[PDB]
Amino acid sequence: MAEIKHYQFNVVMTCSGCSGAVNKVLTKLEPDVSKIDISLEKQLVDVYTTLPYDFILEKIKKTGKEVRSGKQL
Amino acid sequence: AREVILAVHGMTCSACTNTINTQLRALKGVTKCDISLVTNECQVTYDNEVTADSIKEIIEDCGFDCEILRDS
Ligand SMILES: [Cu+]
Repeated sequence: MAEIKHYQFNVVMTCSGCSGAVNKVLTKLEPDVSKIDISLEKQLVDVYTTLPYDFILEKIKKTGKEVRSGKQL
Repeated sequence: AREVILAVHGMTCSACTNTINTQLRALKGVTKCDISLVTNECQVTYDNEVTADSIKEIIEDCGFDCEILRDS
């Protein structure tokens, strides 16, 4: 318990107001998320955390944007 | 129906906004969902089975900032 895992999601994103919404949702999780980094051109989001993977998929699903892929590294 | 209206300060462009209406009009009590793009007002109309406090956590989990402008 408490070992950091790495996750990467490819997500459909039009605006800088889309990545700025994703950043605002994920900011709530920094007490257990150690890095958040978004690449709009690559259409992807990088996460490093001890939180469970399906809880991030479900916070993305509440953000409401469509997901091209999700994986662990 | 009752009604609620909220200041959604992240509303600026068009393509972000329908992610609100698409989700809210899928909820089994929502009757209508309007928005205003310069004044950042979002104006939702609904029957029963949810609170303005629950709505604030949904719309803040949409990645906005909202404060409840009126419960009417
Ligand atoms: Cu947008």
